[PDB]
Amino acid sequence: LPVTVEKPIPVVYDLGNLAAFDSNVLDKNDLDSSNARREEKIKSLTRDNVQLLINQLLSLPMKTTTESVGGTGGQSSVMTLLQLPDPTTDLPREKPLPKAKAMTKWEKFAAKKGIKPKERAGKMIYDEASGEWVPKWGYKGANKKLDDQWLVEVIDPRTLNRAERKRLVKKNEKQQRRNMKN
Amino acid sequence: AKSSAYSSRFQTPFRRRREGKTDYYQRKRLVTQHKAKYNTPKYRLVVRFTNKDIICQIISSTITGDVVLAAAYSHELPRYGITHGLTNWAAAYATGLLIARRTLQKLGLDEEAVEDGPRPFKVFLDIGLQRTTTGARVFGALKGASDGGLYVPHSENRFPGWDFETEEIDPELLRSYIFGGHVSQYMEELADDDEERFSELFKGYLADDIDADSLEDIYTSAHEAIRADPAFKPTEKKFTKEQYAAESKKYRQTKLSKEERAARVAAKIAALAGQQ
Amino acid sequence: QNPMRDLKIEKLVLNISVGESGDRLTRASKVLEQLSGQTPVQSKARYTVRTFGIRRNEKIAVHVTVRGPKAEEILERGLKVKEYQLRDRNFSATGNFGFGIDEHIDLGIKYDPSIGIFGMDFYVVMNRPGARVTRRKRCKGTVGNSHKTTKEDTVSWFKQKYDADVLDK
Amino acid sequence: NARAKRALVKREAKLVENVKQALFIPGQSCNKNLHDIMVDLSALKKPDMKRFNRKNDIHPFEDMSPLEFFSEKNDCSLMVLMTSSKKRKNNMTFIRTFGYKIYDMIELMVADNFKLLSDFKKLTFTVGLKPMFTFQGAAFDTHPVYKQIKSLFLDFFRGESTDLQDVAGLQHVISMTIQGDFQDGEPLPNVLFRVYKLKSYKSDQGGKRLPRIELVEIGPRLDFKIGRIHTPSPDMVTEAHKKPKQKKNVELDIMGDKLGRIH
Amino acid sequence: STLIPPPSKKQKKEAQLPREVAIIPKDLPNVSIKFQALDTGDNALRVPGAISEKQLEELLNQLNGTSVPYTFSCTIKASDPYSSLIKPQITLLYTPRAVFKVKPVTRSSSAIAGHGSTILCSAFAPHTSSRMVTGAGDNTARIWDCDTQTPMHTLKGHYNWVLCVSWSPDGEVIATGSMDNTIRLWDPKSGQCLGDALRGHSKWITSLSWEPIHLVKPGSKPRLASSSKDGTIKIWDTVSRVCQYTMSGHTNSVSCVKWGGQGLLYSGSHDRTVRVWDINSQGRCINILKSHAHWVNHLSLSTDYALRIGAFDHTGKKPSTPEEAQKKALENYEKICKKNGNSEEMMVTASDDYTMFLWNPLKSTKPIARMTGHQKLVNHVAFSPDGRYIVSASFDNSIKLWDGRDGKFISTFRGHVASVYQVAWSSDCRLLVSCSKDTTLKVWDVRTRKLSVDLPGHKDEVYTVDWSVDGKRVCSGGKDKMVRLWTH
RNA sequence: GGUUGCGGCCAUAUCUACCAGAAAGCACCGUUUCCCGUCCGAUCAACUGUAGUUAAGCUGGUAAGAGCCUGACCGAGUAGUGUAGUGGGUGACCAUACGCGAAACUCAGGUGCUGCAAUCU
RNA sequence: GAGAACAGAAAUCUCCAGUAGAACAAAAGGGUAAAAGCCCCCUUGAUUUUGAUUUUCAGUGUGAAUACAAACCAUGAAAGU
Repeated sequence: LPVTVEKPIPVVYDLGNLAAFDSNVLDKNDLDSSNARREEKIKSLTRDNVQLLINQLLSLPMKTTTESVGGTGGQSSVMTLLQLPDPTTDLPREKPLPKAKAMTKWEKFAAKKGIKPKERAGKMIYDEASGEWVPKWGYKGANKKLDDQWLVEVIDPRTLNRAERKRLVKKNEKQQRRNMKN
Repeated sequence: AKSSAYSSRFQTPFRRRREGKTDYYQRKRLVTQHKAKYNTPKYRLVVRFTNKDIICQIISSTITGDVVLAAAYSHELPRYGITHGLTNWAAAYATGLLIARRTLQKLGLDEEAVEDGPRPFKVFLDIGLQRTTTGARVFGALKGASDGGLYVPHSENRFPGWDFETEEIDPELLRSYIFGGHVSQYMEELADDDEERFSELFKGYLADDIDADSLEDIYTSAHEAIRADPAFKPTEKKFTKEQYAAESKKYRQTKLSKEERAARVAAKIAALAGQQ
Repeated sequence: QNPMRDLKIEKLVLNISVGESGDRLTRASKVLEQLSGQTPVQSKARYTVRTFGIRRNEKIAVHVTVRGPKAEEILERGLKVKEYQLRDRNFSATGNFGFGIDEHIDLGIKYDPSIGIFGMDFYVVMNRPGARVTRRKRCKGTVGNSHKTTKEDTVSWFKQKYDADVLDK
Repeated sequence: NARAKRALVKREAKLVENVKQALFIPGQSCNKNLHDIMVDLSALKKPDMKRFNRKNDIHPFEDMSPLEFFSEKNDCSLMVLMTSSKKRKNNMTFIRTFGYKIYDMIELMVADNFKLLSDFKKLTFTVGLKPMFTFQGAAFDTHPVYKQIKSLFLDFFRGESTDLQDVAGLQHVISMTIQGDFQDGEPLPNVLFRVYKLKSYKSDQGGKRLPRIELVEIGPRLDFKIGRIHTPSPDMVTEAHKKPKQKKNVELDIMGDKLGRIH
Repeated sequence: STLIPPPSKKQKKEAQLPREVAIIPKDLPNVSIKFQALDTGDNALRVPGAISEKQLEELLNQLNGTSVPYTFSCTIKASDPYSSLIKPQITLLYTPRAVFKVKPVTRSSSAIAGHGSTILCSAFAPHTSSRMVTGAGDNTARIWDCDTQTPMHTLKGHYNWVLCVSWSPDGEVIATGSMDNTIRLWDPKSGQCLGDALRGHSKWITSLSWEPIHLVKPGSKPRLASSSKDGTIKIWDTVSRVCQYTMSGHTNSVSCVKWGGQGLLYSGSHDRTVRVWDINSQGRCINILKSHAHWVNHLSLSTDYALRIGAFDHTGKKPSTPEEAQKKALENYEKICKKNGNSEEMMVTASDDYTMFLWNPLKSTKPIARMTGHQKLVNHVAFSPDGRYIVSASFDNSIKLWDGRDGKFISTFRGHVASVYQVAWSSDCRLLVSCSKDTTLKVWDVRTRKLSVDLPGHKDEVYTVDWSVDGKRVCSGGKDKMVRLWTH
């Protein structure tokens, strides 16, 4: 029913990982294995550790949104949640940092001649005859209009159009490897 | 004809899946909800239908296996004045409305949370193994605690009276199923035509002299009666537990001891080996 | 002792396997349409055979399944042409069974020279009450052995009514 | 064509890394009693936990190589092996890795004064919450064994990282103590490992705010004996401690407002 | 979307320090304290330790010897009610609670289908919140079973827009003002056109008010006040359904009407003028008010929320005898009537001269305060349910707050984006709903001067909101033809 | 004690072969107007608890069944290998030592326990 | 495996079963089963918006890419994904 508990050593808080560090003297025979009077020596220290922890936790600022129904990625307005600091204790990172960078031999050519990158706007070209849009590749692509239309105007020609793309598709695939090497 | 090598190789599934009762795959989403946003305790509203009974429970999530915050039964309804059609559409609303008023009372917002405080309450809904069909009476349980005030977030598609070609809901047809008017309609559909099946069905209403227009008055009267008293009086528990114990033990077949089966082993080779 | 566990009919399987797709296939559905009343269902070709001249996914057979007494109505009029007589094999070990005839017009049906002549596959499945436990979604279980069916119960039941015969044992 | 790709993206290295995966493995020398310690230890690591069905003859301080042959498959950085013997009884071998390469290991023999969760006066618990962490003793911070043990269970139990937290999730706490003080030369003592679930009390001297917290044992009551230790190379340590790296006279005010200080 | 600028690299290190347990340690200084009731009385000079208020409440409740819990306020410049003691003898300012809490509305029920037109007005029954009538752009009205969220008696009979409705404050009769000329009275249980429509206004109905419970004799139904756009005001009977008189006072259309507390009537009209009318002079004008420079919209009275409810509390328990109801409505009015031991009900006028005037029409013809500050015109002004705070709603997307005593400015509930249409109070005088031209509703703590929770959910503009007398549920009406019940 | 739901561990929980199972609760079973859904009220939906049935499910029991689990010095400190001696040996590999360090094999026993809530002679 | 006329080694239809010799986008130590397999239902994707890497001659409060995150979007009754 009293609340505030002192200790001989100022207990370090790490609130980011929700941590508590008593550094006081651990008496040996109080922690004897065959000692029946053990659990209270465990628990009374522990609940005095915990009570001090929440007092720092309740000494924090908190969030109060005013949103409502269908709060998609947030709290309710009746929720009021603890603004935490960063985990200061530096834990071992699992995996090394992934920096897989190269110049890819295009960017070099983009470096010399300053070809700026394009807008990346959209897939849809405008067609004439018909007046529709009918985007470039993905469905009824502007590429494969030649192989599907019904005449030629001067050995099949349409499979040649399939073949020359299979050069140029695989030329991506050939230029894929050499930048994967270097 | 199955080999003994296969008798070592097969993997037994979980008993709760070997019984046709629980999908863990569905339950798996109900454990790992977000959870990288926050640590907010997840509450599960479990609704089950056997024949002739309705079970609805708010169930927590516990490593011990679960803790149930509250329970509501269809046989609690004659305490509140419903005698027939215990498994209909309407009792599910009556069940759903019940448990919310009941659980608010033990919650006690009317009648640790520091820094405001009141904190309205949400439970998410267990489906169970029931098919998700619109107008089904399982979602009638969803309708009750919603009107009871439990914020189970949902949408209105599976509610009855949901139009297909347009995203419209009929509150007027919804009102009839809550008060069970379609039953009392089909009471009157069977009273005038084919009394012989109508002799069979509705016989308790024929026993109690209960007609169609009274049925709509039954529930609506009984609703605020639930809202008066949801407070879960449990049974008087006749024939206390040992009386239930020993009577079942008069029908309880036991294993045999090894000292008996050795006499049963020795009974064979004297009989089935020593020339009859 | 059968307090509930008598031996009613599950359903009649009506089936017509047409090796091709086309008017010979569609009329065979129209044969099933004017017979069963319901719309039948078409089995696709499972793989490529080509010895029948057929390839995969060819919508090969049409068939339809009728339950209830409505099945039993149709079930009699084939046995009419089958003259209330079925033979030995003609029976599963489970007790499920069937037969077939050509000339679908032998029972009811007018000739209709624009529809042609097909033959049908007749098949009847049998059950006792309680089979839902092997059929229901929740709490799906397995029927006990004494509750299961044999050929032996099936034959004794089948001679009994429909006035039927064993036709070589 | 594309389903597996997301799994490969889950196996990608990443700036903000995921919650690390624990892996529980029964070894060859396994019995019933060690098996049920696993399950009552699993409860804190729900959900991210996997088991086997097989006895697995792996001698970790003999050879480490099949462990990655598991770890690279199941994408589990943390691995737990089950082993009990005459010399090293009840040894629950713990492994931290680094990029499916063994960062370090630790032998942990368990004493026989243990309790399972059924042994406790049974209370509640909510599955999959972040606990709180209490380390009683300076020797966690100083001694290199216990620094590594502090380096272990912080990186074992904490689960999700957050900036924001509900009050309602704060149900339980994990307490770890070294068994009394010792000296460099006195034997490394055992691990006093207890777990409580909290209980609020409106205590009326903290006023409107502060409650009184009186714990109850929930367990599992456990005591670890230290065996031997494999350690990482210092070059590996630097790799496992690195920031992703991701302004003078320049300040943002409130409302953005990139300012320029003159001097 | 737009974002808050992030905390700094400097600021991230600041939060890492352990800090600031509010120990209130001993806490032993001792400073003297003076109590003061906020109506008139100052009562003495005592000095305890730095304590919580629950002790302080039980300190004051023995001083009078009550067994009545109070709200405490202090440091009044800047109005800041150990909680105060960290801010710096000390004068404590106390005031009753009317102990009840209404929980803030966060979620909703479903949206309710119904009539295929816009929604014009709505009102709860005072005796229960499960019943609530709505006024529609259709020719018909609608009563809702709010528990089931279903229609109860789709209510046919008018043939123009049902503009304004009201509930008889005992719980018997429903008025329905219509856009043609017509008023029909209604029964909630039967849903039947109770006799012929009350006919006799020549333009459309503007506002309907009831004669209050504590004035009607036991054994008699209350009468009705009617204000219509032709400038006529007719006091109808319900029993014989024949009006008693017209009054030809105002020149233009009459905006709004309220029945007074001391048997009076109050009429804002489009003549830039408010008249005071008396029933006991057989409908005769007694005082004329001339302050506004543009015409008057939505007058209100101090004790009207008591005058609206008619002898129900928030529990809504039904009284038995009409004399008991004559006591109870008198009781509830007297609890709000004589704050200063004085039957001085107060009136505030609102108009499009961006101005409100504070009135005590019985005591004088001079306005007390000239409320000022809005940029676009005010629309909707209502007192607090304890008759203590006056709120002001306007078209300048802002909701200002005023005193009820001297007309002193308090603050402004900024946060609305479009023009605020109307507001309504919670019963325990804490919360405040408001509908605006934008889709959302916004609920406001009067105590902390802040948005509690913004709630979206409609599809279009919102014309009508209303709060339930028990403090449980909230109905809403707008153009998008759906009814939405909002609750905690 | 039986039962029922939600479960935990997930074979001591299975599989196979028989038999038993008051009470209650399940189940099978009654139906096709509405809501819903099928080639088909078989399934799923709704309805009824009425007309019936414990026959299956299920719950126990039985079988030197199959499998499976624990304890033991069961191998066994064995195999193996660490380390230690200007050991022996043409090689391949073998005596002394002190460190780890196993299994198959044998014996002893088995055949789901448990969490929450509610209910039945 | 036991079955059903035409119908045969192979056409479709019933029952028993395969711990799966389901096809698993992969290749695998391993596992998904009311599936990551089969079928049906509903729908964009190359969206916007600012702190890290770049490149600019109207250095162009970014002008765009690119990196990140947030708002959104799709579906599901929902948990969620």
